[PDB]
Amino acid sequence: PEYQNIFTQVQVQGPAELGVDNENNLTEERTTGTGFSQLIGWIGNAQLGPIYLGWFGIISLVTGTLWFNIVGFNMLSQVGYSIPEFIRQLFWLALEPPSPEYGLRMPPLDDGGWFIIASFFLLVSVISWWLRSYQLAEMHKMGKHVAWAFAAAIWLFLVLGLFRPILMGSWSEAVPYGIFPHLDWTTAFSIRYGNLYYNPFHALSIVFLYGSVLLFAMHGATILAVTRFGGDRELEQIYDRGTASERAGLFWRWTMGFNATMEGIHRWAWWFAVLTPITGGIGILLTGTVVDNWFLWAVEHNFAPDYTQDYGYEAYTTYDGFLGR
Amino acid sequence: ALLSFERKYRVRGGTLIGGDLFDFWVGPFYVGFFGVTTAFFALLGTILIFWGASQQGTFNPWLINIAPPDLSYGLGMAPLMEGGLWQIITICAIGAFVSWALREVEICRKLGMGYHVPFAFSVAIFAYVTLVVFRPLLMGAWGHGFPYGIWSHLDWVSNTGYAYLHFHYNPAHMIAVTFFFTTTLALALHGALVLSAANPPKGEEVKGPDNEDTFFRDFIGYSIGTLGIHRVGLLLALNAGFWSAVCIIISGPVWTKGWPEWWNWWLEMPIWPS
Amino acid sequence: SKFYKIWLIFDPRRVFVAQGVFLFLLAAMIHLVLLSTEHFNWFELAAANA
Amino acid sequence: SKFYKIWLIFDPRRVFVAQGVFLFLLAAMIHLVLLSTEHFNWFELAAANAA
Amino acid sequence: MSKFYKIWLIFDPRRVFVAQGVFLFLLAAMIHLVLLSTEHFNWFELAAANA
Amino acid sequence: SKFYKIWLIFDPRRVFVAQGVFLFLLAAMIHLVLLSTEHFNWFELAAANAA
Amino acid sequence: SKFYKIWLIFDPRRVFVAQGVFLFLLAAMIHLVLLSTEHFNWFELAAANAA
Amino acid sequence: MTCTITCWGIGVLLGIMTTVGLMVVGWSFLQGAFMGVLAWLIVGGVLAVAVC
Amino acid sequence: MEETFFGNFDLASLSLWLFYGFFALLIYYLQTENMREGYPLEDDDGNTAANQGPFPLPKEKTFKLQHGRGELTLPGEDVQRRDNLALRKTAHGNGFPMEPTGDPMLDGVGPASWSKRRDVPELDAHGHPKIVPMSAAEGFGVSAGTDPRGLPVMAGDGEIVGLVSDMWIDEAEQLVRYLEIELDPEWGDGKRLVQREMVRIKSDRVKVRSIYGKHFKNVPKTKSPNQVTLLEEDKIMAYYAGGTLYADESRLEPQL
Amino acid sequence: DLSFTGLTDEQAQELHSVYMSGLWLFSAVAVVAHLATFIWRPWF
Amino acid sequence: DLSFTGLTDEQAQELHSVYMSGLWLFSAVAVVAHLATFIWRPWF
Amino acid sequence: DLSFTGLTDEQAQELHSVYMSGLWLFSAVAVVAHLATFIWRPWF
Amino acid sequence: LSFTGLTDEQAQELHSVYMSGLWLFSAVAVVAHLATFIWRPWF
Amino acid sequence: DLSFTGLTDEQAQELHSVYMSGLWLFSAVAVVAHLATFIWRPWF
Ligand code: BCL
Ligand code: BCL
Ligand SMILES: CC[C@H]1c2cc3[nH]c4c(c3C)C(=O)[C@H](C(=O)OC)c4c3nc(cc4[nH]c(cc(n2)[C@@H]1C)c(C(C)=O)c4C)[C@@H](C)[C@@H]3CCC(=O)OC/C=C(\C)CCC[C@H](C)CCC[C@H](C)CCCC(C)C
Ligand SMILES: CC[C@H]1c2cc3[nH]c4c(c3C)C(=O)[C@H](C(=O)OC)c4c3nc(cc4[nH]c(cc(n2)[C@@H]1C)c(C(C)=O)c4C)[C@@H](C)[C@@H]3CCC(=O)OC/C=C(\C)CCC[C@H](C)CCC[C@H](C)CCCC(C)C
Ligand SMILES: COC1=C(OC)C(=O)C(C/C=C(/C)CC/C=C(\C)CC/C=C(/C)CC/C=C(\C)CC/C=C(/C)CC/C=C(\C)CC/C=C(\C)CC/C=C(\C)CC/C=C(\C)CCC=C(C)C)=C(C)C1=O
Ligand SMILES: COC(C)(C)C(=O)/C=C/C(C)=C/C=C/C(C)=C/C=C/C(C)=C/C=C/C=C(C)/C=C/C=C(\C)CC/C=C(\C)CCC=C(C)C
Ligand SMILES: COC(C)(C)C(=O)/C=C/C(C)=C/C=C/C(C)=C/C=C/C(C)=C/C=C/C=C(C)/C=C/C=C(\C)CC/C=C(\C)CCC=C(C)C
Ligand SMILES: COC(C)(C)C(=O)/C=C/C(C)=C/C=C/C(C)=C/C=C/C(C)=C/C=C/C=C(C)/C=C/C=C(\C)CC/C=C(\C)CCC=C(C)C
Ligand SMILES: COC(C)(C)C(=O)/C=C/C(C)=C/C=C/C(C)=C/C=C/C(C)=C/C=C/C=C(C)/C=C/C=C(\C)CC/C=C(\C)CCC=C(C)C
Ligand SMILES: COC(C)(C)C(=O)/C=C/C(C)=C/C=C/C(C)=C/C=C/C(C)=C/C=C\C=C(C)\C=C\C=C(/C)CC/C=C(\C)CCC=C(C)C
Ligand SMILES: [Fe+3]
Repeated sequence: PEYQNIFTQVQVQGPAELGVDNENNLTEERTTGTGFSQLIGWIGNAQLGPIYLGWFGIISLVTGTLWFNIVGFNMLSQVGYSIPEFIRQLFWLALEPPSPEYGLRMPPLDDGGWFIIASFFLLVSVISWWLRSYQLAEMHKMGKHVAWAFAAAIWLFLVLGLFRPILMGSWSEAVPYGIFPHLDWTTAFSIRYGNLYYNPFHALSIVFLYGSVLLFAMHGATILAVTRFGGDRELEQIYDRGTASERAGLFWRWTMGFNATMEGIHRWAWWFAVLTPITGGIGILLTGTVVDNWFLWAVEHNFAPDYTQDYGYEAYTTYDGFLGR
Repeated sequence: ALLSFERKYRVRGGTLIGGDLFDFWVGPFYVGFFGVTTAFFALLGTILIFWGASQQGTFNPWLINIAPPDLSYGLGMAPLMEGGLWQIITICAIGAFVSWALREVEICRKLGMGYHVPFAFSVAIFAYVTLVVFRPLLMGAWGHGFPYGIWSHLDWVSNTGYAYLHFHYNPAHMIAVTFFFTTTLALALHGALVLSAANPPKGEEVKGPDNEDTFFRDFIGYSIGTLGIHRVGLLLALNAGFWSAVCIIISGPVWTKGWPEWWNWWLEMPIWPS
Repeated sequence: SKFYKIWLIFDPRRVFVAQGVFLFLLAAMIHLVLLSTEHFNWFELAAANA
Repeated sequence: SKFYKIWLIFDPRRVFVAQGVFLFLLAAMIHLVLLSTEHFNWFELAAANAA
Repeated sequence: MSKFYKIWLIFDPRRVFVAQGVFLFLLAAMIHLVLLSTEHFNWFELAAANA
Repeated sequence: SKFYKIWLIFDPRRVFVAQGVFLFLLAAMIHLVLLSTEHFNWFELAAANAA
Repeated sequence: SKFYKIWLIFDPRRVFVAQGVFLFLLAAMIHLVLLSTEHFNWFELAAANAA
Repeated sequence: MTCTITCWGIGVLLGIMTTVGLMVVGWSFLQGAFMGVLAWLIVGGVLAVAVC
Repeated sequence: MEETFFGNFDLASLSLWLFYGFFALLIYYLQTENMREGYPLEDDDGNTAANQGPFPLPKEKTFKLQHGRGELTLPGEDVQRRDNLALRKTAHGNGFPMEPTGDPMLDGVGPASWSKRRDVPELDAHGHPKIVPMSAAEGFGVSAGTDPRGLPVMAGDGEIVGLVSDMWIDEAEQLVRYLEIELDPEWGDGKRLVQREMVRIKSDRVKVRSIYGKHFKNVPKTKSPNQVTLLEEDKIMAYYAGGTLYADESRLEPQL
Repeated sequence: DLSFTGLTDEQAQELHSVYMSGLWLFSAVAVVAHLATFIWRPWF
Repeated sequence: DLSFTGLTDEQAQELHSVYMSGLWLFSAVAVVAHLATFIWRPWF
Repeated sequence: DLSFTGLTDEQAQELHSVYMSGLWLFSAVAVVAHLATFIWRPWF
Repeated sequence: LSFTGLTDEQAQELHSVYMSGLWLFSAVAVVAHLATFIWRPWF
Repeated sequence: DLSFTGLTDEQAQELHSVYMSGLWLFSAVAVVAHLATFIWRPWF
């Protein structure tokens, strides 16, 4: 069959590319060591590039490790420093938020006090990383779209653990730091406040989350479909469009009646991705604070479906019939 | 109408089963043999939905609910107002979706471009197919498909999700979700990269691929490249669609018990010193 | 003694930025630890006294 | 006496924006922990004063 | 024995000192947290115990 | 003997960091194992000894 | 008697790294499985002996 | 490739063998599969690095 | 907060409608930003179409092109339009496909159609040409996969036309962009380029299924053997994909 | 002659002198504010 | 003689003296703050 | 002779003397810290 | 003949000290197992 | 002779001589620590 551009059939490696650099002079804080990996080269660039050791990045890395360690040692102290039990219960242990009977006041260390300390360091690391993205775009004389797209993720991140607990009157509304526990919190949050399916902003965020995956399957396949026309070089197609941009546009113009440009595709791509946590952040922020039961909110706003059938298994079958006896 | 460059690409040929009989454009849309069947199936399915809405008693888009038959009906056809209409719309939906994918094959064949998009859509079709015709057959009843309602099919997901006792512990759902979050994460970063390079601060030259390539090298220490991101992104989205198909096809006909109890293999191993 | 040579090894710009952030985070952290305990929570003691 | 040399190695523009943001956040953050404390919550205390 | 000064001929002072500084503080924080966890060595709580 | 020839193969600046992280990780792991056992948990023994 | 020429095909630095990892992993694995059984668990035997 | 693909194929065959090998001596399919998957990652990666 | 104003319209409803207004503005902004290329609309006769859609064209935005390539304003006067297209309509109306007057692949009208890009090579950050033969590359070499250099080239119909002489690499991003084909005297003359995304490399031979043996002699050439301009780059890539529909009638005619 | 930020010695001397005047002004208001609130409701 | 940063020995000597003056001042107020807290509510 | 970091023997001896002086001073504080901590509720 | 760029002159020397290390590693392992066998025999 | 990282034969001999002294010193403290903790709570 025709060669699908999923895996490169041959890859070349030359001298390592350090960077472009300018009078902003990013070289001093840039690492001098790079590596090459052929396994990752079958699908992308094979060069493991050099970190830029900025102060926002270093602070984020140091404080992020502090949050990671604090949660880790509390987890290790959960099972009494038993490593085999710690590994076995790794997906189950967590650093639980403070008990609800403490409010915004600082709770004792064993009852969420270490959660606040870990959360504070996590907040510093996450914000510092965002400042790194903003500074890196500024030093590269590029757009701040990476920083703004990241800031959208910060919005839901801040709402989940900082903004909502502050104006909910208790630190207990924060998300536990656990693999399964934050899944338990995710389910319990929906159950406590009705049903987040019936939260319009949760539904809106789901619309953009499906759309984000939908677009990036559309965009990923369309570019790979026009990669025979140099469609992977999107930036040069923006400045001087070739048959790759035209065919990609006409594929979707002939399919769904309208298309995008090689640059306008990423504006569509950016916004649904950015809108996914923005809408979710709004929905969580006003969940409980404003609406304490989403299904009842749906009932009074007339978008909760009504079912006229019976709700019992005895109305459709019988216990003996189900067992086959 | 036509774009400023569309005239040349509008050439005859590149059809699968149709010929010059259906080889024409209606507005911007391209009609083919499968565009004829898409138009028939989509209109028939859409009209039957509103016909069912009329008999349901409400035309509210939120409250419209066409539901599959009872589980007592098994795999056989049900009365139209008792679930049979849902089966026909499902048949129309499968025909509309398959024809749409086959039409996209005709679009890309005429343009000389690859068949990546119809293949990528087929993965999303497979996710719908496994939800409405594959899972019901493995259970022996058409009543396990989701109802055709804006909010009714949200109740089905909620009920099916809790029908397996905290669906969050489903290992395939765990894999499927992290593909959904990564795809949106990848979409945001990739969309930001191109826009940032193409739209610098005022008075600054536009940035080429080298400037955007080194940004993540200075950001996360590795950049997958202009070509790499599109293929990894397509696989990230296709895996999300594929693993979503897996997480629901293994729910009923594979693991009838609760999903946390699936993790009992990890909790109960000989290596662990109980 | 003669620890002044540390500036021949450490960049004055780098060490002070790290020191400034490190001291504040170690000043906010400890303050929260006393705020955690009921014995050293000066806010609660004022309420208890009054 | 000789602390003025701190500006020879710190950029005044970079420090001041960090100083201004840090000063307000610290001022705000301290104001919230007073509100959380029932003894120092001057808002709910006025209601208590009014009896 | 006394030739330990040659460790600097292999390790540059800048990178080892930065690694040493982070390691010592993390070690100090790790140990302090451990005592804070134990009820016997939690100096904060036993202060409350003494009236 | 003649074990000094290992440095003709191993890079001193890459194996010193290798054992440096290994020795501490080994030391930390064994200390954690001792803390897991109630017999050798010197922190809990101090609490038990005080009674 | 003529096993010296194994290194004619095996790179020393390439096999020494693998051997060092293998020996420690094997030693830890044997120690771990030895701690799994209650007869050879020297930590529990010490606890039982002093009881 | 070639060598790397073959080395991966040896690992998945070994992973399948370990999946059923532990099932014979007890365990369960899911417990055996994890060891089989773990074996495939370890020996498959080691063979793809050392042999090739 | 917990109390409702004018009915059941609470703060959650107010936020929902505020987003609805913002989204409508966003869709207008997003849709307009995609109208910078290919607009205004036209009909099959080339005249301006009576209908331009519900979205007006946006304000002119400017791109400060690098390496001293001037500025660029997208909305208006697309310089990439091709003037003499070898096509004529199969119908007097609109919405019907065009039939090429002459050779579709030579004229480049259908899938073989290219775009009138700049006649200059694409430049990296250094200002050097972006795509260069690996012979001119400083320290580049094959790191993994099958090296196609020296492998015979097999066309779509199975004919052997020549062996690969070199691969045109992208030193800026470190990947292969082309393969140089040294045509045998029977099947043509000189060297021609085939993009890597259209070529399939096997263990012993390298094959392209899009173009038959007789069409390699007509593959567009490059003015210089050391660099390829965007115009030649677009012509070369389009020609191979044009053969997916024009190599023989069987590809153009329906498959069922 | 150790200007890491490209700012000469004389400029730094006046920069700090003005900055301290702002710092003392900020601290003086804070001291009065702290003194006022301690009389209102002491925390010690 | 060795200076990775580049600043001379004399420059290091004066910078350390200023740093120590700041460090002792920071420590001295910390000790007084630590001392005054001990009379308030001792932790030993 | 065997300078992996461009640092001569004389610098190494000078720098190690400072490092050991700092090390012993840091260890001396830790010893007094541990000795006082052992007097007040020992762990043995 | 050779795959790692070594000759018989030094490859023999390399194995000579490797066996010395192997014997020393085994010797301390033999006494370690002998001590464990006396303490907690497993046969 | 063999040199995969440089370090002519003389250089490696002195590197191991001080490495062995460091290893023995580290193990000597470990032996003393192990002897001390065995007297405290023996594990045999
Ligand atoms: C029973 C479970 C409840 C449920 C409860 C919730 C809750 C609770 C929430 C959601 C939210 C979301 N739900 Mg829901 N949801 C349910 C059912 C669903 C279903 C479905 C098919 O059934 C779907 C598709 C969704 C979909 C979604 C997404 C639309 C949305 C989160 C987007 C997101 O990623 O934000 C992106 C942001 C984040 C994930 C955090 C950003 C992380 C930060 C920025 C990164 C820090 C990194 C960290 C430091 C680690 C770094 C380590 C690195 C390795 C170095 N839900 C049911 C109703 N849902 C969210 C929402 O409401 O949005 C409005 C949310 O809070
Ligand atoms: C109580 C509920 C349980 C739960 C139970 C379920 C159940 C039950 C299901 C999922 C499924 C999914 N869950 Mg879950 N899930 C939960 C919590 C979550 C959370 C979260 C943050 O909490 C998230 C992110 C997810 C995420 C997801 C995705 C993995 C997946 C969504 C379907 C999908 O992939 O597309 C798949 C669907 C398609 C691609 C549709 C195909 C569309 C067709 C081809 C085109 C449509 C055309 C149409 C006609 C429109 C045209 C009209 C106009 C002309 C344009 N779940 C909660 C805890 N989850 C669903 C799934 O996997 O489905 C496979 C599933 O059935
Ligand atoms: C637009 C919404 C989407 C989005 C976007 C988004 N996320 C982003 C960005 C953007 C645009 C970034 O630029 C930023 C980034 O850099 O990505 C690569 C990021 C990011 N979002 C991330 C995660 C993430 N995104 C998510 C989702 C989303 N973010 C949405 C789908 C999710 C969810 C909800 O599942 C997660 C979990 C990160 C990959 C990154 C943020 C990381 C960052 O910059 O700071 C965070 C903290 C650290 C880097 C420090 C961590 C600590 C250590 C590195 C870990 C431990 C190391 C080791 C074990 C130490 C051991 C020590 C001991 C031995 C002593
Ligand atoms: C499948 C993998 C991922 C993906 C990919 C993907 N989707 C795609 C494509 C690709 C690559 C296309 O090329 C194709 C397209 O052209 O999009 C614009 C498409 C598409 N996927 C779409 C939607 C969509 N994708 C989704 C998700 C995803 N997209 C996945 C994550 C979702 C989810 C899960 O929310 C939805 C809703 C469409 C925009 C489009 C398919 C267009 C189509 O099929 O047109 C023909 C049909 C009609 C015009 C109407 C048919 C009506 C029926 C006959 C009756 C109703 C049936 C239906 C089941 C009722 C539903 C009732 C309620 C549940 C609402
Ligand atoms: C860089 O590269 C790229 C581009 O840029 C070159 C691109 O752009 C894109 C495309 C992506 C974009 C973001 C561009 C903008 C697009 C979107 C925002 C949409 C994608 C995102 C979503 C979240 C999905 C939203 C879905 C939408 C907008 C709906 C579109 C889909 C539909 C199914 C509806 C349209 C289809 C219709 C109306 C039916 C099709 C018509 C036919 C088959 C014709 C049949 C006719 C007959 C048989 C004859 C009968 C005639 C009749 C009855 C007359 C009636 C006439 C009519 C016209 C109906 C990509 C991926 C890309 O990578
Ligand atoms: C679980 O953990 C719990 C128990 C909670 C816990 O608490 C853990 C606590 C732990 C681990 C304590 C760890 C703390 C340690 C180790 C203390 C480090 C702190 C130190 C060392 C204090 C430095 C102060 C230096 C200053 C502040 C100098 C002032 C500098 C001045 C401003 C001069 C600046 C220079 C100039 C003005 C001119 C120079 C320039 C030219 C000449 C050009
Ligand atoms: C679960 O685990 C539990 C049980 C909890 C646990 O506790 C585990 C604990 C475990 C395993 C202990 C691990 C700790 C170890 C091993 C201790 C290492 C610590 C050491 C060794 C201390 C060095 C201190 C040296 C300094 C700090 C010198 C200061 C140097 C000064 C600042 C001078 C520097 C200046 C110059 C050199 C300038 C000269 C420059 C020129 C001449 C240019
Ligand atoms: C699951 O099952 C249960 C029952 C639980 C189980 O336990 C299964 C157990 C199983 C399967 C046993 C598997 C163990 C095996 C097979 C034992 C391999 C172990 C061996 C063989 C030991 C080598 C030691 C050699 C050294 C360590 C030399 C030291 C070398 C020194 C350091 C010198 C190096 C220096 C040079 C050479 C310099 C030369 C240089 C020049 C000449 C320049
Ligand atoms: C899970 O199982 C359970 C039962 C729980 C378990 O615990 C399993 C335990 C297991 C398996 C034990 C595994 C332990 C092993 C294998 C012990 C390795 C430890 C070793 C080998 C000790 C090296 C010491 C090295 C130093 C410390 C040197 C000091 C060097 C000094 C500082 C000098 C450095 C400087 C120079 C050389 C200068 C030269 C430079 C020039 C000449 C320029
Ligand atoms: C060998 O390893 C050792 C060493 C053992 C080790 O460590 C290993 C570590 C191990 C295993 C830990 C692994 C961690 C795991 C699995 C946790 C996953 C984490 C998850 C799922 C996070 C979900 C919730 C996130 C939110 C949503 C936060 C919200 C944060 C908010 C925004 C912070 C806001 C700030 C505050 C509340 C502070 C306010 C106070 C002041 C401002 C003063
Ligand atoms: Fe793209």
